[PDB]
Amino acid sequence: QLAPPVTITVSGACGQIANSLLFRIANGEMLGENQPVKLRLLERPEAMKALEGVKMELDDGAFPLLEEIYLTDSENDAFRGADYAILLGGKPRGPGMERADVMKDNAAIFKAQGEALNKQANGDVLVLIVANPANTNAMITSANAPDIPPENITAMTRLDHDRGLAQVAAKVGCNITDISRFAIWGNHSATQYPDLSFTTIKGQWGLNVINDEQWITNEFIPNVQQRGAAIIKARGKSSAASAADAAIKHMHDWVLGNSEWVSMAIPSRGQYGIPRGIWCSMPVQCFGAGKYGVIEGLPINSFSADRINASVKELIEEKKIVENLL
Amino acid sequence: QLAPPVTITVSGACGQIANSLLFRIANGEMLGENQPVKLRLLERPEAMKALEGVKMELDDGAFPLLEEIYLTDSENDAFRGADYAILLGGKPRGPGMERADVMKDNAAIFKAQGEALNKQANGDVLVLIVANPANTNAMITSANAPDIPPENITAMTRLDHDRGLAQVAAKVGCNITDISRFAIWGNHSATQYPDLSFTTIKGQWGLNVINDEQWITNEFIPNVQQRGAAIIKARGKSSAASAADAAIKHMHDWVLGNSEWVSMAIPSRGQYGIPRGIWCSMPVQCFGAGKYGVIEGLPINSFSADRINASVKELIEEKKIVENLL
Repeated sequence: QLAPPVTITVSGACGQIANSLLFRIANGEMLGENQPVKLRLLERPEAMKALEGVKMELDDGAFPLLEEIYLTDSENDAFRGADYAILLGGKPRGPGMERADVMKDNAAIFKAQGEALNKQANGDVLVLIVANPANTNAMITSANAPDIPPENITAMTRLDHDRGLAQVAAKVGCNITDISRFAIWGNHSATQYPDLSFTTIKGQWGLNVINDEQWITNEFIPNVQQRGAAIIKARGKSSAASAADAAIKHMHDWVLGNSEWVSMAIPSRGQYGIPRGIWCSMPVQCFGAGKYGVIEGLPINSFSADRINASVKELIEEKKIVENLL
Repeated sequence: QLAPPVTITVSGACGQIANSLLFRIANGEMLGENQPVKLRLLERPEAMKALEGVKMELDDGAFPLLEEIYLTDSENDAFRGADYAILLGGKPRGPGMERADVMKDNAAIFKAQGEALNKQANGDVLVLIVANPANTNAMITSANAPDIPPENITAMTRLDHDRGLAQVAAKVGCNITDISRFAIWGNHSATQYPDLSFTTIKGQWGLNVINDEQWITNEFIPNVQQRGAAIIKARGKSSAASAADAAIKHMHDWVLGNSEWVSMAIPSRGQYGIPRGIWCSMPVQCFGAGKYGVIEGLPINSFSADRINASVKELIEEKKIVENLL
């Protein structure tokens, strides 16, 4: 009854996001209760002693679906035969690191990983970029993997998306499943556009707070853009558990499908006039098996076009900063 | 299609174990995909600002099954209407505290929580004790909860159990599902007895290292007893993620059943001649719906009897130390 195993490479495997992510792959949640998995865990050389501890805890989960745990600091070894890749590792923005230097340092990392992905992974591999700057990191990866269809490399805006649903559910007082047709446009950043223009709350066709453009502009959109900062202020650490959760959902829907709109940062083919060659978050329907399609037919009003353009502006700017490494 | 909601109280809800546990409750893994959940999260007064961050991250999971998140620093408020309680919170060893103080101070915590549970929780509540000293904490909880059936309060040895399963699988090279009839006897401590006396491995009928009593004594048992120290040495932190995993598995099997032997620390009714009035880990079958039964009929050899007696001795000594909280 079990399918043949699939292989998942995860970088940054020693981090806090991996600490939540990996158990929810090994438990069968990400890919399904009948899908055995092999983990290829990649870390920096100096973190290899700690990565052995990660393997120990995963073994100590006694997971029936986990057929193998491979540890390495070699990206070529990591991506061998990979069916799926979740790229958590990158260079974080530290105090007094210039924005362009962080973008370029990460460009070199995702250039190397794109090259390794192209050489070593399976032909149909799906790659998810979590590490920031995600959209640009995804673009750099694809530019350096000419044999991977660009659409099989996406960046995660799913946490923004889910944070938006959570704001709506709290404001309206509904269940999560009552919300339909929500989307994040643009960059995984503070310029993102959380878009309520087409959103519906089940049964609610009349007076509803999500129609209130004053609430949208002054509360909803800024609350979603700054949600990461609020959690840091409350907990003193960044939102590792919800980021891993968003990664799980992104991959699960990508592989198994989801009838609802979800957000993914995807290669722009000019949908809605979005400039080509950038990765940009859009409303998509995931049909499963790695196939998705941008939601078609949406009229974009001028308030939306303004907001989307602000995020497209930042993505173009990011691309120019790393443009000599493509 | 959805069941009526159940309420789960979790103490120590800001800790590292909770950070992994709560998302694997909210996702429907612990209790089933069609069982809505309400979380009542308990912390110390000084951690309430951080606990708001926990709620924020869980909301950002956009979990359809998570109907409510209630936060409090009051044990009376926390356990109101509880159907389930997972007790992670306790007092770690700190300045001025000897081993006896660790037992007595935690007994005082669990005397208070058993009192609150008895008063506030629903009549069929199932209580899982994770905080150390687990067996003794559970015993104190039950002694101070006269209207809760003692079998509805257990202490967690599932992580010891799963660690043994991983040692077998690594040494023998089999799948986790190939292993049957394994159990942990005694205290959740270094005196535990990981018992291979009845274990089977699918397909392996001849020479096999789990028959070798010297390997059991010199490697397997100490590796299982000292596994927590090994993870701390490798990672620099304790094994929060796998302890949360064991708690999910313990509660899941308690409620939904499991055809394999699992280990739980349960009130002794004299099974295998074990003294009454202590909580002691035994091989059990979880039939689901809160009901479990000790595996009956097992012939206990002299090596096993010696080891079990050593852990019973420790449990009795622990009970005498905290006897004034009965």
